[PDB]
This record gives sequence, structure tokens and C-alpha cells, in this order.
Amino acid sequence: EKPYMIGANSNPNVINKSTTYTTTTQADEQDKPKYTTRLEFDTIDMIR
Amino acid sequence: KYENHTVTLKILMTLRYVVSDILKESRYQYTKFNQPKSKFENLPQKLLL
Amino acid sequence: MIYFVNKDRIKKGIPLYYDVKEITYIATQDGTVYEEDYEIKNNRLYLNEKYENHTVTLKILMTLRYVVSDILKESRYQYTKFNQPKSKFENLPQKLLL
Amino acid sequence: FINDRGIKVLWEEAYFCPCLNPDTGHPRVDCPRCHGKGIAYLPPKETIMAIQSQEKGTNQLDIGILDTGTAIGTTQLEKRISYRDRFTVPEVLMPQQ
Amino acid sequence: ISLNPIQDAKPIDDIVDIMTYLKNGKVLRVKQDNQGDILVRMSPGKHKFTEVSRDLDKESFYYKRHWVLYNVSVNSLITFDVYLDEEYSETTKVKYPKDTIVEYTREDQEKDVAMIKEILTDNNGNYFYALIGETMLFDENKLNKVKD
Amino acid sequence: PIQDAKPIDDIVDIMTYLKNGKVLRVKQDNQGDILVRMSPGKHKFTEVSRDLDKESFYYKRHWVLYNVSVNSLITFDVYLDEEYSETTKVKYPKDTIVEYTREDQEKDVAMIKEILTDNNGNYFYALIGETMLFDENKLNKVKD
Ligand SMILES: [Zn+2]
Repeated sequence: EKPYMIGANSNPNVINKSTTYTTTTQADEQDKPKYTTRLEFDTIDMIR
Repeated sequence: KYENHTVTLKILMTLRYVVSDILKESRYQYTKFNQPKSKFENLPQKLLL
Repeated sequence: MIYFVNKDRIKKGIPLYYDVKEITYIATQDGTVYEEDYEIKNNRLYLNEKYENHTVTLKILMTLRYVVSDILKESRYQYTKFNQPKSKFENLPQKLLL
Repeated sequence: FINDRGIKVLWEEAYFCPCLNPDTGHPRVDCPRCHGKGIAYLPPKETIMAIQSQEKGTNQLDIGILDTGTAIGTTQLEKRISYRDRFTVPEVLMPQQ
Repeated sequence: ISLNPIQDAKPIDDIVDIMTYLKNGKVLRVKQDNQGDILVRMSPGKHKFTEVSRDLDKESFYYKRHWVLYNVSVNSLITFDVYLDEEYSETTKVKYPKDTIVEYTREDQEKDVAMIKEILTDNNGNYFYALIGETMLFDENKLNKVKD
Repeated sequence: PIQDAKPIDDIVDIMTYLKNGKVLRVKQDNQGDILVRMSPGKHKFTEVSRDLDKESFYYKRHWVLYNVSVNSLITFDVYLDEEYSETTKVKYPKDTIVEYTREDQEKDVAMIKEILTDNNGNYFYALIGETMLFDENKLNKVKD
């Protein structure tokens, strides 16, 4: 009903942000994938 | 039957390796783009097997 | 560098192995040393009697220096003639191994 | 460029400890400033430095195994490093057994 | 003139209840430290096996989650906090969750630390905080957190 | 009361004492204590020492230059070195997270507001938001 307006910003200020270090752990994980094109040799043509 | 005979074999075995040195051992990046905050990532080691 | 002090070196003045431009940091067993206690003249160092048998160490800055230990690709030449009344000979840069 | 490609590192300068024996010219086995090594160190200075070619070269000998290798670094401007200066990289951890 | 209190997503600590829910087939969400947040599920039908999906949102008619077989580890469950996917949501990522000890300024200009026992919201989406020993509900700006 | 602590509030007083040349003690977080000092002589600059014990014939302090940050001084607690007390033998330190029960048998958390003792050595503690005193047993040390 009411018009949709941007309004004001909400992000607060942050100071002295420290880096993230990957934590060592013996526990298992799952490796986040990327699905995309694969490159391969033309082994048949290599035989030729 | 082969008590005092000789025997010879042609055999297939799995490939195996051990790390005899670690080379160009650490490579680093402060990845910051498209992250909430700076992150440290260890890039690939090279091994001399 | 580091030097060991004795009752004789205190009066003569410590002979320095290097030259001097300015001193970064001095120290001894009793701690650091201030400008009020040491002086340098003619590239040798004097100390007051408080450090008769103490050790002294210094971090020092000195001018860069070199000597020519070989001359390499020693001569390169050009008969420059363009835009000259007559042919002229010019010696191009030497390379030095310092 | 250097601040971009580098890694945060603590730079502490080196200087001979006063504890050196005045006659033999060799250091005390244990003292607060230097733990047997004949060279003491100043307070650290936070610094960004680039590092390359890092090598964990292992030599196996009768005395035992020994870790020694070459790592090539490149500093910022206006910094005048000296021989046997010391650096430590808290971020990077190394496995040993 | 407000909205009723909003429940926080209770983490599950006991492995037994986690396994029971999984056997029932209810979805689980695992906060992996290294590689983000993932969903975990038991395959339907006779061929039982665990499945993972990174389609990290509530299921919707226009957004159907895809499940990949994975060999989920017990240690992963134990060391990583796990939540029921029916609860864990973007609805309220409150800066000061329930049972958190926070520092609040009292009227006598003396800073005190109290544990948040109840949190609710209002029309504007604000976060009203209830602290033990006091009836008036504080606001986000007034409070402060003390860590370690 | 106990005379084991006399923290400085204003940084201006800290600088005034540094001008006078008196040594200071500056605490740290999960880290060793520090002593700070102003160098004598012509050149004035801050100096620090990792040692803490009093100077003696068998023990001498070591001083070196350091670019001390005013942030540390203003934030961290500061004392006069000569008048500092090593420890007050109490179970709970000042400004420590603690748990207790209110007058209506309701459990509540707080930090220690004051550390007190009687003439017989019995220690009483006052918490924030609680005027009354609490026994050592009645308190509980909250785990981080
Ligand atoms: Zn030494």
C-alpha cells in the first residue's frame, strides 16, 4: 500500500577489525564445490 | 615339486612416496574481497617426494 | 661492534674498527648510556671513569664506500660523425666491478 | 605495493650482548637478554614484509636431523636492516615432530 | 503496542537427540568452522544414507533444495554446534542473544553486568532486552557486551 | 579497607609524575606486567622494563627505548612502582565476574565492587547493585 522508500542506513561503525585465522581441528569437513567446465587431453589424438 | 629350484616373478605394485623435503613451503594471501573481514589463507605447498 | 674497556683504553680512547657518521644505540652491563658520558674525536671514543672494567657495544651508521677490484667491458667506442665538422672519437661508459 | 603483497611480521634489531666474556670473546650460557646465543635483541617493531622461495631444507647427519633453508624477503622503503636481524611470523605455523 | 517474544534457536548438545532426530528424518543445520553452514539429512526410502545440501534457505515452492550423498562424521557433529532447520533463521540475528551476560548502565551511574533472560520485539523491529533484577526493558544502544 | 591498590585516574597526573621521573607500573591482559620510565639527560624519551622486582645489589633493572602508546596508559591501569602491593590474599580479584543470589532467592550475576576485611582476617565482598556484604562462600566464581 504505502510507497516503498529507501530510508536510512543501519550499518554501525566498526574499528580495529582483526583477521580471521582458520582453526586447526581433527574433525571432518566438506569441501565446498564449484561446478564448471573441465579441461582434458584428446588422448585418442595423442595415440594418433 | 620345486624344493631346490629357482623362481622368478614379474610383479606389479602400488606407487608410493615419502616427503624428503618441503620446498617453497608457504605462500600466503590476505583475502579481503567479498568477505566480512580480512581472512588468511595458506596457498599450496610444493613437496619433493 | 663491541669493545672491552680497561684502565689503559679509558684515557687513550677506544680505536674504532669502522668509521663514524652517527651512533644509533650504546649499551653496557649497567644498561644504556647517555650523551653526557661519552664523546668521539677523530674517530675514537672516550668514556668516563664509571666504566673502567665494563663492556661497551654500539650500533653504528657509516658511509658506503667501494674500491675498483676489476675493470670489466673496459672500453666501448664510437666514431661520432653526424652533425660534426669532422670525425670525433668518444669513449663510452666503462663497467666497474666494485 | 609492498603493504599489499607483504605479510605482517615483527622486526627486532640485533646487537651483541654485554654479557660476552671479555677474554675468550664468547658468551654466557644463560642470561635474560640472550639465551646462550651471543647476540641480544631490541624491542620488536611491527612491519609488513614480502617473503619468497621459503625452503625447509633437511640435512640428515650423524649428529641428527637439522632444519635449515633459504627464504628471500623484500622490505619497505627507508628501512635499513642489519646482519643477523630477527623476524617472526605469528600467523604462519610450522609442524614439527 | 508490540510483538510477542521470539524464541532463540536452541543449540543441541546431546548427540543422542541429534541422532534420534536424524533417524526421524528431520533436517539438521551444521555450522562448520572452516567452510560455512550446511544442511544434513537422512535419505528417504530403503537405501538409507546421509545427504548434504548447501541450498542454505528454508524450502520454498520456487526454491527446492538439492541433496548430495556425504559421509558425515560423528566428530563433526560433536565438535560443531547443530540446529534444527525449522528454527535457525534470519528472522532475529540479535546482537545480544539470550543467556548472554551484558553490561548495562543503571540510573545511579554505576555499570552492572546482568544476563539477558528474555528478548522481544516491537513494531519497528527493535530488540527489547529483559535483565534479571529489573522490570524496565532496555534498548540496543544502551547495552554493551564484555568478552573474555 | 585495604591499602593494596591506589590506581591513577587521570592521564594528566600520569604525565606529571613522569615529568618528575618516578617509575610507573602498567598492567596487561594475559601478559607480563610492565614498568615504564622517562629517560634522563638531554634527550627525553620513554623507556620500559620487563623486570618488576626492586633494585638491589643482586638485582638490577634493564631499560630500553620503546614507542609507548597513550592508548595503553589511558586504558590500562597504572600505579606508582614504589607503592604497589604484590597481592591481596583473597579468593576473587577485583573486577571479576561473579554469581550470587538476591534477597528474594533469585540468582543474579555481577562483578565485585569492593574487597574488604575485618580485623580477624575474615573477608567480605560487595557486588554491583548490592549494598550489603557477601561471604566468600556465598559468592561463586563464574567461568569464562
Ligand atoms: Zn647475554
